Amino acid sequence: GKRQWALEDFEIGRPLGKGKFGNVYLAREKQSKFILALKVLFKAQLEKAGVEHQLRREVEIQSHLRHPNILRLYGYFHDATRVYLILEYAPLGTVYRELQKLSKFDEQRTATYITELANALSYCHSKRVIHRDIKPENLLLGSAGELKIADFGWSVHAPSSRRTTLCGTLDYLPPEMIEGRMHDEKVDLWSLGVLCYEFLVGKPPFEANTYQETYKRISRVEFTFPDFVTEGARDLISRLLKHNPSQRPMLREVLEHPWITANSS
Amino acid sequence: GKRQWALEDFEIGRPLGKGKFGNVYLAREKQSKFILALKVLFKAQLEKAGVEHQLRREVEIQSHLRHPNILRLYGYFHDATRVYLILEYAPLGTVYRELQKLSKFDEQRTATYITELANALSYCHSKRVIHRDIKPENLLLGSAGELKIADFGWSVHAPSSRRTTLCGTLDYLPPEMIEGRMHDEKVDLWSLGVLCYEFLVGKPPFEANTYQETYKRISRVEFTFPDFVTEGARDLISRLLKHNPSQRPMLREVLEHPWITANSS
Amino acid sequence: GMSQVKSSYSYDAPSDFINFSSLNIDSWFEEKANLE
Amino acid sequence: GMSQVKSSYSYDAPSDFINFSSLNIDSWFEEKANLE
Ligand SMILES: COc1ccc(Nc2nc(NCCc3ccccc3F)nc(Nc3ccc4ncccc4c3)n2)cc1OC
Ligand SMILES: COc1ccc(Nc2nc(NCCc3ccccc3F)nc(Nc3ccc4ncccc4c3)n2)cc1OC
Repeated sequence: GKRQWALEDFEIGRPLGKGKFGNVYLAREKQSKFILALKVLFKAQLEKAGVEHQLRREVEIQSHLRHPNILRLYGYFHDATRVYLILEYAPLGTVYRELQKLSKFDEQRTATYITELANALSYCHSKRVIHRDIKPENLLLGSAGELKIADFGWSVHAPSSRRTTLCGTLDYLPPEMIEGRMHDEKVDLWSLGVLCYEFLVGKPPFEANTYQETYKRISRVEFTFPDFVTEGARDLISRLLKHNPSQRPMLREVLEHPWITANSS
Repeated sequence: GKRQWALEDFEIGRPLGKGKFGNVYLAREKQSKFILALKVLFKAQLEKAGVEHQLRREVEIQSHLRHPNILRLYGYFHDATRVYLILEYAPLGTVYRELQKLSKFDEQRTATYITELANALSYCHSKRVIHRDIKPENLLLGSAGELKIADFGWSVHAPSSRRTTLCGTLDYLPPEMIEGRMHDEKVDLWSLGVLCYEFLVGKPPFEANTYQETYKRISRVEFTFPDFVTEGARDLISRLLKHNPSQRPMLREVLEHPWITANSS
Repeated sequence: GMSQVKSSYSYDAPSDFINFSSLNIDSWFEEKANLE
Repeated sequence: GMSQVKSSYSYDAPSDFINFSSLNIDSWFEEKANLE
């Protein structure tokens, strides 16, 4: 075949982020002087945690996606002990960090993110891919402050049948997963509303002291709005946060939502 | 609902077998004085290894299977720290242990096992279930020395589409898994031939010093027969050990195989 | 990043006490498949 | 019993060096689905 990636192809700098199986480092490719993020995963730890299968889905899916709102995976390589992922650089860090600095986002910032993400998701869902792990942590920011979804380890190409894997993150889990039912692409829409809530409010709607309580709340769609959340915002979240997945709107309905169009830029 | 299982329902004795996440114990249910195997799995260790999903597939599948050659899962229960599986007792231990005592099996013993297992598999495959982990270790023995497959943690209900999970055990892995291709029910037939070989020979056909070498051998269907292996036996193994899954025989062809009918009892 | 969600260990599987001495349900697979 | 098989980490994914300055393949999903 052709020339293959080598660790010796990259000049490494500051660690951008720490993770359980290794870090992401600010990286430069020598020949071009091009800025990347090199994610370094240890095989021993991936196998110990039994997540290489999830690592394969990430690499195999993300790398075949092209969208200005989905963080690129240019390619991958490995040695004896580690797996390397060559990811697009996102200069403005995570959305999670932005949220932590501002406590909560205004309507304009939220609706814009929720557009950019709804576009990225619309593209995924067109390729029959479900992300399954939408959350502030998995959302990054580009040069012009554009939203980029990443962290595709729980994602899945589901072209025909529904899926059964209980996966995602505590506050963002859809009820059909909690109740042990098969799931479809409509899980991304649920977590999209939990995102929209947390964006506007500063905390997620079913947050509790125990995972047990949260699970009950999500199951029951048990949540209220603070007084500042506008009718428009209230409408959209309520629509996305339906217990019955088929009662959640299509992403096209989210993109054309009066509150989205009236605040998105 | 109705009365549910409790740890206080069982008198415990000798440990039948040790495993990574806990042991199987000889167990008696108090009210009936009925002999069981109680398998005890620790949640902390299942979650650490990221295998609860595999544990759910085992419980949900095995418990809905009924065959005299498939070890029963009468039911399950759990407390704060552990999961308990209430399994049928197999008085004559594992087939693996029998093989270790005898070094190798004669043709009569082999063909009989391979019938009993082919029947169990035939039933699974009729319910659209693939076991995916056939090996001497996962095979137990009943009162009259009947074969019982168990260990359904890698199993899967695959009613429509092929599967992608790399799983099983080193020497028994089908080549389509090694080459990273989707797989179907025909993986049970491959491992059925690797079983049949190991039964007759005492070691499996692609055995090597490294997993890397084994992988090459399986990929290449690289194996030879010792001089004592009869033409009949040679034919069946060669048929089951086809690189192309669709060239492997149906189980019905295995059950009616001249060497199987001429040696099975 | 990636994380593993805690399961509630509530399986579509028998938890009912059974009276052992003494005493149709494999259609579960056909029914679970026939879900639209 | 149950065990985890070692993977060979050979993925249907780009390992080819790329010349960054400077320079259709999302059909991969439709093609992988269209396998009989
Ligand atoms: C893609 O894989 C990962 C993605 C992000 C992170 N975590 C991270 N954490 C922080 N602060 C730490 C706060 C914090 C602390 C505890 C938990 C969450 C949390 F967010 N900053 C950043 N910045 C950036 C900036 C540009 C990037 N471009 C490309 C790729 C990554 C980039 C990460 N990333 C880690 C990952 O793998 C391990
Ligand atoms: C179903 O889950 C398990 C099944 C079998 C075992 N392992 C086991 N190992 C031994 N000797 C140990 C040799 C040995 C050593 C190292 C590796 C493999 C190996 F085989 N004897 C037995 N005997 C029996 C007898 C009747 C049974 N009836 C019902 C259920 C189990 C039964 C097990 N089992 C463990 C399991 O879970 C942890």
